[PDB]
Amino acid sequence: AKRIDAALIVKDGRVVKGSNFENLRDSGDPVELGKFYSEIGIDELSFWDITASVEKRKTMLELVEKVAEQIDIPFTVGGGIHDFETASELILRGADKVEINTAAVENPSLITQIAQTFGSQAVVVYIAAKRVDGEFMVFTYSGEKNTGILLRDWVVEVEKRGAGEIVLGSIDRLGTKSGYDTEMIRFVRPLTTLPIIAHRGAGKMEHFLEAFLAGADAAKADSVFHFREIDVRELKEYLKKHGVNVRL
Repeated sequence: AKRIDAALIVKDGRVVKGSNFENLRDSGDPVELGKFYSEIGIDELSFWDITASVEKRKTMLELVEKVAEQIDIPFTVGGGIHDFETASELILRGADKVEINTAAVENPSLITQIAQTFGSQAVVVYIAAKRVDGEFMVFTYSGEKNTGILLRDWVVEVEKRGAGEIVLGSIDRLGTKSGYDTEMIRFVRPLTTLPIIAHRGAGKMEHFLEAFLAGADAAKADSVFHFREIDVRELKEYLKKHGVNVRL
């Protein structure tokens, strides 16, 4: 089964810019939004925390505790997870998976440490990549640092260190609603046996179809769902109609 993920960008315990589901008590409540999503056909949730501390560590730990109590589908936490101890805390508190990016590049052993303790399934490595002069290049630090590492090298190393899946984010699709980067998905597919999660570019139902054709095991989106540009049920019906094996 191909998987549909909703990403919720979270700040001080709030969904950043809320949602359009007026049927909910509190549309900026991420635990109520995530729960609603799990009931309408979202397969997995991501929470990305952008709390500019010093309340971050605690806001995140409270979020997952609260999410873990209410929601019956898999979830990931990310947003500033920089070391083993931070990952350990979040998982021991009820996160199923942790998402790491920059920390993973500056310490590929961190992947292995999380995987050796909690299982590979608990390690999501977000790979943010961009076209640089003919090459797919890996960028760190909210896409600000050109690491010099080739996408093809990093993917192999990510699997080799024991990551359970890869969120493949196209910096070239940041803020666009014109499609997922299917060329980047097709580039990576033969290189890894891990699940590939497409992120950045979604604007319409057809885009999801394209990403799965390209070899994505999952497709993640955010505001497109939160602002009701795409209905999750309509999406899954559309995908199923066209030969995609989604849990309806």
